[PDB]
Amino acid sequence: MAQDIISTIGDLVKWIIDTVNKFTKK
Repeated sequence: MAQDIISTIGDLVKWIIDTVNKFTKK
């Protein structure tokens, strides 16, 4: 549960939030 939610949110940080910053470098 908590390690699977930390792993899932670190995967969204790595894929979705770093891709939102590949656009939003600025």
